[PDB]
Amino acid sequence: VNEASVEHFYSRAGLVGVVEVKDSGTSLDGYTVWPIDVMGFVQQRRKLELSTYMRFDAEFTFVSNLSNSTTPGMLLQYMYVPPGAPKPDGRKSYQWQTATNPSVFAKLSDPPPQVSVPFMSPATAYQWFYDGYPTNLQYGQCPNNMMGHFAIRTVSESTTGKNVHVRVYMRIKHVRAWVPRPLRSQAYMVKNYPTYSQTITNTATDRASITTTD
Amino acid sequence: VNEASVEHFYSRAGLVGVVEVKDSGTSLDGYTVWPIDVMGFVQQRRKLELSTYMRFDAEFTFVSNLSNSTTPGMLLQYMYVPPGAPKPDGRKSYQWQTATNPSVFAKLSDPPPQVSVPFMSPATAYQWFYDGYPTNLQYGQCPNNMMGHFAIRTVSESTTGKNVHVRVYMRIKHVRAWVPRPLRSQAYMVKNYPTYSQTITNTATDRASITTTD
Amino acid sequence: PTELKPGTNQFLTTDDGTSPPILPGFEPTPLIHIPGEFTSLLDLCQIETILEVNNTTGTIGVSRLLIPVRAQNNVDQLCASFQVDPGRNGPWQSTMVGQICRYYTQWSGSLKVTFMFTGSFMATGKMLIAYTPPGSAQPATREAAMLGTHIVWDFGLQSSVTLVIPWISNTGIVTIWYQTNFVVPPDTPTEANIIALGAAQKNFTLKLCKDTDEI
Amino acid sequence: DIVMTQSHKFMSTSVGDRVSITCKASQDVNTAVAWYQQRPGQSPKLLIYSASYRYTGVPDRFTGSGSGTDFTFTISSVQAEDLAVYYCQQHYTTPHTFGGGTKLEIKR
Amino acid sequence: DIVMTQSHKFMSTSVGDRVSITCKASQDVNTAVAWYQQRPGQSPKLLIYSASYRYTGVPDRFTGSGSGTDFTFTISSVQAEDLAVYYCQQHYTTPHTFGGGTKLEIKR
Amino acid sequence: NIVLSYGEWPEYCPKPTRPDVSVNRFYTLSTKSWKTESTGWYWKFPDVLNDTGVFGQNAQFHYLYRSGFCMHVQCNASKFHQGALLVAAIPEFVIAASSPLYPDFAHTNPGKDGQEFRDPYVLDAGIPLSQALVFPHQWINLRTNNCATIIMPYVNALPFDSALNHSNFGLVVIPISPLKYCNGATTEVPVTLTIAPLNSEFSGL
Amino acid sequence: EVQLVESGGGLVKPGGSLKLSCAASGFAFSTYDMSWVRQTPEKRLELVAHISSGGGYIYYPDTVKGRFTISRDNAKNTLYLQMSSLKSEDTAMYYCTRQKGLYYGFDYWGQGTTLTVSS
Amino acid sequence: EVQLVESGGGLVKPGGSLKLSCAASGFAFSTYDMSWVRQTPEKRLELVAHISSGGGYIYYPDTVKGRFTISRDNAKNTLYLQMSSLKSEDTAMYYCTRQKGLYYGFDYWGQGTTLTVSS
Repeated sequence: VNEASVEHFYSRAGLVGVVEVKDSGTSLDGYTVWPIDVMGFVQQRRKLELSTYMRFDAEFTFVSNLSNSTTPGMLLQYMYVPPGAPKPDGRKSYQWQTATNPSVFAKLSDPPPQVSVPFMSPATAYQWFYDGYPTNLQYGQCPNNMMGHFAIRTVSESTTGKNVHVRVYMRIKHVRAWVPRPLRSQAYMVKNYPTYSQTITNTATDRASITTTD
Repeated sequence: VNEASVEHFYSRAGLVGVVEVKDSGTSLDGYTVWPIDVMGFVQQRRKLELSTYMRFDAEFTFVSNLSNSTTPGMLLQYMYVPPGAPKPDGRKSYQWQTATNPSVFAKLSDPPPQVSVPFMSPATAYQWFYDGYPTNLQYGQCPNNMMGHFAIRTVSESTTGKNVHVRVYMRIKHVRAWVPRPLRSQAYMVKNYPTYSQTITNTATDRASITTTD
Repeated sequence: PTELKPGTNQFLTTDDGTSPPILPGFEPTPLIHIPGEFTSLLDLCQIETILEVNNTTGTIGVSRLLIPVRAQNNVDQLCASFQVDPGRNGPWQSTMVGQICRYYTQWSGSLKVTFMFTGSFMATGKMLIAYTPPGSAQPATREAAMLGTHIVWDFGLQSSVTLVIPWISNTGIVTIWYQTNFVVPPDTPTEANIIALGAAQKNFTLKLCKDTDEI
Repeated sequence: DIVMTQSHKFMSTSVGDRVSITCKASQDVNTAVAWYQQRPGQSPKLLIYSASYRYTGVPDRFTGSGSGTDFTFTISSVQAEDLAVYYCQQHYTTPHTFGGGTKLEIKR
Repeated sequence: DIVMTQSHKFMSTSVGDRVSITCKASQDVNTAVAWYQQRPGQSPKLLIYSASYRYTGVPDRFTGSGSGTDFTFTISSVQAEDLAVYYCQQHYTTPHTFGGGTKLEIKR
Repeated sequence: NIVLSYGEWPEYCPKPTRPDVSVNRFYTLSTKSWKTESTGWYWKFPDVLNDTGVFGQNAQFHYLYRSGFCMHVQCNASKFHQGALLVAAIPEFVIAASSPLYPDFAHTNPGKDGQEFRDPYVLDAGIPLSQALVFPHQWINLRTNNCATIIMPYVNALPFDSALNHSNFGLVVIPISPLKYCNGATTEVPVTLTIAPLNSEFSGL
Repeated sequence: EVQLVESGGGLVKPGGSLKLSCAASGFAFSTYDMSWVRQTPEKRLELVAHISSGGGYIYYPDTVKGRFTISRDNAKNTLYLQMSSLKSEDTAMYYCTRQKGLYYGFDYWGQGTTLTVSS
Repeated sequence: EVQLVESGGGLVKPGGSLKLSCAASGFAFSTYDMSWVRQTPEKRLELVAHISSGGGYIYYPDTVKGRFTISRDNAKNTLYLQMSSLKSEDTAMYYCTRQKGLYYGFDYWGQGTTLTVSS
């Protein structure tokens, strides 16, 4: 009876997205920027749309290693670009320092970094469904949900030969949900819009007749 | 209403300067001395000149690694030369030991060193604007603001082949500000003097007429 | 002066730990009262949602929600039947409790099933709704059904009726029999349609969260 | 800086032949190197960068290989259009640096 | 991707002889490689995979060895049935990649 | 008899003007005809009142407002007709497009004349209809009751928001069990609607 | 012993779509990963698509990525390949293969079916 | 397709200053880093200056450091080079190039313009 609570139901930490720097091979750029998308996986998306308005603090962790699952010591800079501030142009761009961009310097050898993001939205809660136009690409888009981009880079000075994979985990604390919504039957087409395929799929799997059971 | 406080406004830690030992290539010297300059970056300089007199304790951190962003264990000596004591001549100079020069011995493998400097000035507060001569190069120079040079060197005995970059972060605690000053419109020419370019730049971006808006 | 136990540096996926605030002295936008806050899924299981009892082949859509009933010129016949497992694939997939019981390995508790009658105001008849305990096959003919649990439901008087099933654990059958012919005065549509509504009672419980296959 | 020196200021060959040029690094550059095609009176084009990989559109007869401080740029089959000056680059670190140049010779 | 290049588009031998083919890797593949037998007008069969080990049922005269970026596939005794195209594979990472192919020549 | 949405009465939020007076009167929208073939309708107000009455004179010239609605739907049919309707008020109702790409603006804000569903089974929002009872709803069952009434308070994240952009919610009428009538009876059963905004406010003339 | 057969291959014009279906018998078909491989007229071989044994993981090379689709049915012992928007280079003969994992070598190969993209 | 043109180059006496301006069309010009390269009469090539795509980072070699200045305008699709205090060795032809990053090779090269420092 305590596992039906909305607080426990959203509890556990999960994989929000996998990003890669890849500075070694044909792509030498040497950093990456990962806009925070909680909807990333269609499984995590279908449990969120259950509720229309929800207010929660997030907590992150970055599990990193090379392509060998081998983790030698080499330094990484995890920066958090808050919503409304400019993004880094290139691996040396002066945005990588500033002041106001909170950063985390962690070697690979260390156990994974961890950090806690507060509630960033202007409105008193997030909205997963916003009717009406922000001011037809525009229809139903919340401008106020952006949580920031978590730009990453490897401090070591020039062109290491090592592509560094990294995984990003999220978990939701202190969650509070408002008016409920029925779960989605139809498959998803694209990320930001509900649009569903022409051909409809039934909700229940058919049987022989209105009568026969099993 | 708590993010407008002068204490929070100067809070966050930032990059005061980047120094390099470079004992490997054409320059074999093997150490460096970095006079503490809070004004180092024109961004941090424009927020300080907001206030004329201010009194604060500082706290430092040194994030170090090789040119690969690779951090093998090798020993470093971070020494702090207090204001008014002689500087090291060369990597073996007897100043590197003495007594009164507080030092920090930290391997690269360890997480970054950290240390807390007190308030060093004779006067009850720093002065970012000092009129009048200390006794025309002299005009407007505070002799009493020197905070010390943070000389660094790598203990390993002779000519390692490794140039070691190092970054230096500062954050300001317990700050107290006095009489306010308007922000600087004109661009900076040189470090220690206000001197501004001949050609003046307007403060506001012009429009078509006194009338039209947007 | 401490020692480190064997479990030091592991990162455990369900951590329930603490973490540094990334932006100290930041002020979230304060709350205001928003109506409707729901604190637990176990209230949603208690609201009734239309059930697909039809779900046959080629039934297209929005016609799958209702079971047809007409004058079949036969006194004792089996109108429709469906087993009572909420989680198991079948009719109950269209309910609510059907869906959020795909997210939990085990459930329990009583269920409630409600019927409506859409037919015209003049029509009259009798349906015998009979429930079979989970360890038995569905009845042969009503004389076997009326011996078990049942309620005779009459149109002209009672337009909706509720059948509480006693128990389910983690199977049972409810059938709908014609008790009498379907009788109507002249100039009236001859066939009605019955819709069903599933819901869970108060004591329904869930256990051991698990992610689902629906998608 | 880091100097990229090429061995031969000139090399001779004929059409249909196979020629391969080297490059030598002042220190360890890892795999970062690039090879350029400068035809007489023309802006030098990009061919092969970062050891083996070749830029989009470069014909397949142009190949390269190497690692560390020793590199090689291989022409499977020489043609007439292949006469021009070649250069090797170091993009491993700033500042970038180019080799002294190598000029082919087709002797008929 | 990672390119597996074979040195020789053709090799010649006779019955009873001994021939060995190489393969060259764009970068370090560890020991993962595989060698295939494609007879004319037939689905290419598996022979030797992961350096030395050979698949179940492959005759013993087929051998292979190597490590790192340099591999070898050795035929102790050539027979008549041995004429076909050979390929080397990289299963070290995704995506998999095949060599250009090598065709034997029996000259009588 | 009456369904208070989410168990609350709409109320003021303690200088915004309170019009009271003549924006508290009922408005009677045009009468939709429910045939045997017809499927669904929806409205999505604050929209429907933007043109009509003195209300639209407030909502067009004010930059912000707060409001709440009392809506009443009744269906006149003789006793020889059968069939049933589902009436539900679904907050934050965002529609979608079918694919073989966004919904045309005529489908987003229909106006006082409502709109027809393309796919009532999925609501044309993608969610199934069987579960749409989770929203505040009332059954109009032509052998029992002919009227359905709902009071929906002001539900939205911000205290105030503009009427020309964010449409606070929507309303659906879906004939779940189709209408049948014996020969000679009137062919169409009319459906009418009535809305009476409660506790409205406006600001920023 | 074992049989891998395929169908559907044949001449087609640019832009069209065609479903290659592979059927297997002689082994337990849910226990093996499967893949497609196409052989260009130069006999250069390259991968096409990959699916896990139980449908967990599906991999596409960068060229065919998003243009094709692969699926299998453990009940019908079939392997389906849905492929559209055919360009010039999409012509080659397609083999239906079998693996025990991601990195194992391909042990069996269907007899293969040709495909041709032309006006 | 793509066009990199330059201007301003020409004979000049020691000490003077000259603005080489490069103009581009045929691609999105704010998404690429840019650089200058000069080719000595011996055809020895060397770097001149570098700027990031959005103006974040600007790099100068040690020789020209402080003597030159580089800037770009994403609105005008131009790349400006302000260069003063010309010595003898500053004569060479200057190419206007394009990159995708710091360490990528230079894919395009302007036709180049000469520069000459003499009495």
